[PDB]
Amino acid sequence: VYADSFVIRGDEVRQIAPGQTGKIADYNYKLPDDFTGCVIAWNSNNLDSK
Amino acid sequence: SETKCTLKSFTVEKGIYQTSNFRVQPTESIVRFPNITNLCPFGEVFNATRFASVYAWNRKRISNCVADYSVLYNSASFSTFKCYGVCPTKLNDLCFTNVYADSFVIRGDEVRQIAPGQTGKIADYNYKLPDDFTGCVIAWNSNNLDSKVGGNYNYLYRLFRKSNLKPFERDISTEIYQAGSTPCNGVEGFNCYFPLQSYGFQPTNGVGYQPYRVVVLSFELLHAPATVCGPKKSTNLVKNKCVNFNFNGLTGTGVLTESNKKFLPFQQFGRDIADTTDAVRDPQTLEILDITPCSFGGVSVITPGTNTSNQVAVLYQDVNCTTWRVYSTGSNVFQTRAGCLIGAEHVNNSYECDIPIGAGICASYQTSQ
Amino acid sequence: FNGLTGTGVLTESNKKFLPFQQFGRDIADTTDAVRDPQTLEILDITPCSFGGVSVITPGTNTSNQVAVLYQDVNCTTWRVYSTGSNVFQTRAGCLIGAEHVNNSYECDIPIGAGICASYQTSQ
Amino acid sequence: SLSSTPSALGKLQDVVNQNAQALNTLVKQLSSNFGAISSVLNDILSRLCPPEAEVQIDRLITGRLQSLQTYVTQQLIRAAEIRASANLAATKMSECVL
Amino acid sequence: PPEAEVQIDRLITGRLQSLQTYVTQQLIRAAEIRASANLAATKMSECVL
Amino acid sequence: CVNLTTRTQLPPAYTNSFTRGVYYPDKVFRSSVLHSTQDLFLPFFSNVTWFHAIHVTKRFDNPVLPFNDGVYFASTEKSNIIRGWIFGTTLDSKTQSLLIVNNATNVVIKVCEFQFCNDPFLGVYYHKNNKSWMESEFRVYSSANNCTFEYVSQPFLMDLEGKQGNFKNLREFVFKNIDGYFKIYSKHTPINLVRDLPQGFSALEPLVDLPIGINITRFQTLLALHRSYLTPGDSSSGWTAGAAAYYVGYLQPRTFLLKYNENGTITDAVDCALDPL
Amino acid sequence: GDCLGDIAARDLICAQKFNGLTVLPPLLTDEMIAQYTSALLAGTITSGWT
Amino acid sequence: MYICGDSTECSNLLLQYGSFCTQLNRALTGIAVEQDKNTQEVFAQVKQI
Amino acid sequence: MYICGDSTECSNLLLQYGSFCTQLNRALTGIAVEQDKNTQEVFAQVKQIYKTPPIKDFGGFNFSQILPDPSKPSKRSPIEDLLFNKVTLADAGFIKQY
Ligand SMILES: *[C@@H]1O[C@H](CO)[C@@H](O[C@@H]2O[C@H](CO)[C@@H](O)[C@H](O)[C@H]2NC(C)=O)[C@H](O)[C@H]1NC(C)=O
Ligand SMILES: *[C@@H]1O[C@H](CO)[C@@H](O[C@@H]2O[C@H](CO)[C@@H](O)[C@H](O)[C@H]2NC(C)=O)[C@H](O)[C@H]1NC(C)=O
Ligand SMILES: *[C@@H]1O[C@H](CO)[C@@H](O[C@@H]2O[C@H](CO)[C@@H](O)[C@H](O)[C@H]2NC(C)=O)[C@H](O)[C@H]1NC(C)=O
Ligand SMILES: *[C@@H]1O[C@H](CO)[C@@H](O[C@@H]2O[C@H](CO)[C@@H](O)[C@H](O)[C@H]2NC(C)=O)[C@H](O)[C@H]1NC(C)=O
Ligand SMILES: *[C@@H]1O[C@H](CO)[C@@H](O[C@@H]2O[C@H](CO)[C@@H](O)[C@H](O)[C@H]2NC(C)=O)[C@H](O)[C@H]1NC(C)=O
Ligand SMILES: *[C@@H]1O[C@H](CO)[C@@H](O)[C@H](O)[C@H]1NC(C)=O
Ligand SMILES: *[C@@H]1O[C@H](CO)[C@@H](O)[C@H](O)[C@H]1NC(C)=O
Ligand SMILES: *[C@@H]1O[C@H](CO)[C@@H](O)[C@H](O)[C@H]1NC(C)=O
Ligand SMILES: *[C@@H]1O[C@H](CO)[C@@H](O)[C@H](O)[C@H]1NC(C)=O
Ligand SMILES: *[C@@H]1O[C@H](CO)[C@@H](O)[C@H](O)[C@H]1NC(C)=O
Ligand SMILES: *[C@@H]1O[C@H](CO)[C@@H](O)[C@H](O)[C@H]1NC(C)=O
Ligand SMILES: *[C@@H]1O[C@H](CO)[C@@H](O)[C@H](O)[C@H]1NC(C)=O
Ligand SMILES: *[C@@H]1O[C@H](CO)[C@@H](O)[C@H](O)[C@H]1NC(C)=O
Repeated sequence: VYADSFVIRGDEVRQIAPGQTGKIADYNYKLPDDFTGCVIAWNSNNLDSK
Repeated sequence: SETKCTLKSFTVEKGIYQTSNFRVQPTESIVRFPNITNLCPFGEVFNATRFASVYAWNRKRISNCVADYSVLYNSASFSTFKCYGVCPTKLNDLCFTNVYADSFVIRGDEVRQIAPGQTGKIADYNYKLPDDFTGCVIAWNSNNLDSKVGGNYNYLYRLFRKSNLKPFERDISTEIYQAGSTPCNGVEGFNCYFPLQSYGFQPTNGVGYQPYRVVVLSFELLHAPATVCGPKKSTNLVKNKCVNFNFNGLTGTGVLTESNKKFLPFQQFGRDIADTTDAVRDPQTLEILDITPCSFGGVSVITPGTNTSNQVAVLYQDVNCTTWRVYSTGSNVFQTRAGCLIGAEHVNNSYECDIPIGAGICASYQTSQ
Repeated sequence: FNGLTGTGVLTESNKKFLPFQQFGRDIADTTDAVRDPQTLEILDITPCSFGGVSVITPGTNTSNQVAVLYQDVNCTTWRVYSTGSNVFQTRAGCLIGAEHVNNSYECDIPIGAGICASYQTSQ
Repeated sequence: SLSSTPSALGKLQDVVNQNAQALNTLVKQLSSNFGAISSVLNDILSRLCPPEAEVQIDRLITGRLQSLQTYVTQQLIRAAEIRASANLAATKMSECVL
Repeated sequence: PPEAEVQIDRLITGRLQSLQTYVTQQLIRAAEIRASANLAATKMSECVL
Repeated sequence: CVNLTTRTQLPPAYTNSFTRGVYYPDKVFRSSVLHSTQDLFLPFFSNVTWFHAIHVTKRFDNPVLPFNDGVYFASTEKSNIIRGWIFGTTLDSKTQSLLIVNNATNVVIKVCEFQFCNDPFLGVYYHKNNKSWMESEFRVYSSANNCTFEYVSQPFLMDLEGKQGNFKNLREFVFKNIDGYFKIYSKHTPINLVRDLPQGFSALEPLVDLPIGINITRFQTLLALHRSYLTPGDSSSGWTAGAAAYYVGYLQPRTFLLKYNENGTITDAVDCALDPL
Repeated sequence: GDCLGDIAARDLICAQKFNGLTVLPPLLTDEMIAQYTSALLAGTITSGWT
Repeated sequence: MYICGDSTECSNLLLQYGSFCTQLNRALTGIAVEQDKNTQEVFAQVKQI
Repeated sequence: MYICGDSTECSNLLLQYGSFCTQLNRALTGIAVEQDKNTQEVFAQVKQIYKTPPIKDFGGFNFSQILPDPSKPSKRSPIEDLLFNKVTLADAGFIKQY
């Protein structure tokens, strides 16, 4: 069991999934097509914005 | 060993076993795409000053370009992107034929309707996408472009219609809709309605009421000459060898040779009796090539029991032995009517049959055996 | 009927449905009866198609005349494709498009139930 | 008589036709999609990724195995009929010839 | 269609399987009947004629 | 627009479609093979309506016909009289419709909220001076608002000369309107006929696939008129019907067994629903 | 018309026909078999085994 | 009739399996023919009535 | 080859069905073996290969159409040669090269 963690823009959340393309899926964080696990995300506008 | 694995045993009894087929591997790959040098009009499709009303959407033809989607990475951000044909990770390995980009502006809550199987004002009266669909639907928020403080009323949608639209139809007429029994001869009274309404797009609207720009990219794959290709680099064409290949997105393994087939001008691929591609027209030189599978077959093994010795002879049914498509020459080559037998001595003494091979020939283990 | 679609021939039925039953079914769980939504009449549903068709063919390298046998037609609208003006009723079906002769012969193309056919003479 | 009437040997011609048609059938049956988007494995693989591609490939694998099982069953049935004929022929050789 | 065709295909495959089962059983039975018929034919020649 | 007069009253003729109406159903090459396929095809030996233009009993047929989900159209010509078609629903400026014409210089395809003429036509005037046949009138529509599709071919010069003798050119087309696309298949075959359609077999090849997006329920055929020094100067009666004919059939879902020869040409076909044989 | 009329019977023969299952007649009818059997007996009785 | 029951959508989907239906009937036809042959082998040995 | 056609991804997926492929070939092998057994049961009943004597009279009985014809490349009787030229086989040898 491992927990990967990072911050991205809301429109890019859709890329953290098997089979996706885009800046994150292709160059920053590629999740495999064969994947067991859960992807969880939440808004942090009041924490990570200035 | 192949026989041992097939039989799930570490011991093999005396006799003949079949052992798959003689196969060869490809040594290099060939990639052939038409030499299209222009980049697709991503700017015009996605960076347009104005988009059409959903009731009267645009349909632009795209051809003779390279679909390098990465040009959008430092500019656009999309909230929605979904492909109903190809998995997005493979778009760059393919070529496309009848490629069109439909475009319009709708409210955010209506974005969910641009999909197969949906209902609602857009899906039923403005833009119906077919149940059988190949393409990708892409959309993004345009609140800072398409909204005005007093309301941007330049975007219209159809609210009233008598029946639902069929796929990709447009209806831009402005007849008065009759809801009741009244003839509605330009009346627009209690039971008569003008069919179109504007969206009040304002910068302070909540998200579901903000405008979204929608682009639908329709396409067809692998059955016609390419006009649009992804950004793959081509290679040289290698003939008369077992190779891997990609011809306009169609991949496979085989031996490419010159063909005497003539294709009609609109035919890109040809097929055999089992509907398997067996010929292609090369994308840069319009030469027809035939494709023959690399593998062929006819292999079996003559085995003394393994509890006696590990010497075996191998029969190649489709090899004449007068590179023979054999695993080893073996220095003991006997051609029979049943195949080329390698690894057995040929003697002139006839005997009672022991391990039958075929076509009048048998084998045995005999004497220094 | 209330969202349940299909194709068939609707006829009056002698079935009685319990008050809570809207549809009835056969041994293959296929609806075979409905209660009409406005008039509470029970209707039976019979499939439109039925069957029994075969073609008697002289080789096509000789002629294109054929005769058609209808196994489930008595011919005495007959549920046939054409009357043909040459109608012979046999125990194997209604044979349309063949002449009936009183000369017995050795069997050539067997039809069934003692009847055979052949192509013979202006043939 | 044998020269004049070719049908005399229909019994032997029939076993070389039937066991040839059987293989031509297996090749032709490869064109069926068996519920898949395409009968060609390469189209499935060039357009789809594993989470979906494996479903389409499995539809074809199951269908092709079914075709092969059908073939084998028919050949086993035919083989039994041939054996019976061969046993009769062997009996006649002993009782009519020897 | 995107879903309906899956459900329809499940039924088509199942019905073809039922028909293949039927045909295979009839072929096996037919072989047994033929053997009986050959015996009967033999007896007609050897017991009656 | 002009309302034409001086036409006699005749019943429609009917003919036998025989084995016409097959088109290549794919864009894949295959050869020396029989292939079974299902599509909308003209049924074999179907009832084809025969329309005719002839001066003589003056006849000039340009009726509105139903489209019925797919149309087989064919014509026999000696002198380029059939010029085009109108496809749509009401054809009265309320909805969009498709106009496909050959105006002797360009092939023009437009989709607009056209208001069509009751008797749409094109025409050619014969100048006895210098013996010339020239394109003159073009009626067809009174208005064309809110155009969404437009194409014009490169220029060409069509031969507008009137001709004597038999028909020399057989043109066949198949029109379909599926999922927003107007598909056209076609073939041009040399002929030598006095009347009616020839028997024989030829498959049509795809020509265009137009991204139109409109509803087509009816269509109308556009014929050219001939005018000359020999006719009255009145625009409704001052005309010649020339000599041309066309045939209209309708497509139905059918299964065909198509025969491809060694070079991948369809040479024959079986209509699987024609009869038990 | 016999299967359509007599619904109540729930005749298995009609159920089979409506589902495409067809039973075909034999070429030799019982009357023809009877003639062959009678011929064999006449032969056996008047010209036994010849 | 067995598989689709005259449903049009099924009939079109079933086209891809048409080669299997043809094979099923070739087998049944072969059985049906043998049944008449069996009858003749047993009862039609003497052609003099 | 029948199922995957050398597609690598299919070949790996097909591994789960390997026990079915093995079973199909055991059945086919069993048939193939029986075919040679049938031939021997019918024709190899006598293991003494008796030579036809130089022809001497048989009392007027002429067996030349059943006895092998020595002038032929294959020692078949006139009748056998006729039988061989009437039944037509699918191929004419067992070697077909790539
Ligand atoms: C395509 O056009 C036809 C003709 O205008 C439309 O069909 C008519 O629909 C109205 C409203 O239900 C009926 O009162 C008419 O009787 C119909 N006419 C005919 C000839 O069928 C059809 O609905 C249109 N297609 C679409 C998708 O809107
Ligand atoms: C293998 O190929 C040869 C040709 O290269 C085939 O033909 C025979 O070749 C030998 C060469 O030593 C000649 O002596 C024979 O006369 C040739 N035979 C004929 C009929 O021309 C040979 O048949 C092939 N082998 C097999 C098993 O097919
Ligand atoms: C076809 O229907 C008739 C009744 O309409 C069946 O019955 C015979 O009809 C004929 C009419 O000419 C009479 O002469 C016979 O006497 C009737 N037979 C009996 C037993 O009553 C006829 O059997 C039906 N045909 C078939 C093949 O079933
Ligand atoms: C056939 O139609 C075309 C298209 O409408 C006509 O060409 C146009 O003519 C106008 C008037 O001179 C020009 O302003 C346009 O620019 C032309 N369009 C194109 C694409 O060139 C053409 O003149 C017509 N020909 C005949 C004989 O009627
Ligand atoms: C068996 O019969 C054949 C005829 O069927 C004899 O062969 C013929 O012999 C004569 C010479 O006496 C030749 O002129 C003929 O051409 C031969 N005919 C054929 C078909 O070859 C044969 O000699 C006889 N053998 C015996 C032992 O009687
Ligand atoms: C859209 O315009 C901006 C400038 O406003 C530019 O930086 C961006 O690259 C353009 N996007 C595309 C796809 O051309
Ligand atoms: C470019 O395409 C043309 C036409 O298909 C072809 O003849 C040519 O060899 C290609 N390559 C280059 C470098 O021009
Ligand atoms: C309305 O429903 C009733 C009860 O089901 C029925 O008897 C009647 O015929 C229906 N139609 C009208 C017009 O009332
Ligand atoms: C032609 O006649 C119709 C009535 O049948 C009329 O509505 C139309 O306006 C007339 N057109 C012209 C050009 O006179
Ligand atoms: C249809 O064709 C037949 C000939 O097969 C002809 O007798 C009949 O009059 C035609 N009717 C129509 C409406 O075309
Ligand atoms: C022929 O003469 C007429 C005048 O009568 C003129 O209008 C026409 O353009 C001339 N044709 C040619 C080809 O010059
Ligand atoms: C249709 O034409 C009218 C003018 O008659 C115009 O006001 C309206 O905006 C046009 N509609 C479209 C979709 O172009
Ligand atoms: C096929 O093409 C070749 C080469 O042009 C030609 O000789 C042959 O006659 C053609 N065959 C047919 C059936 O058209």
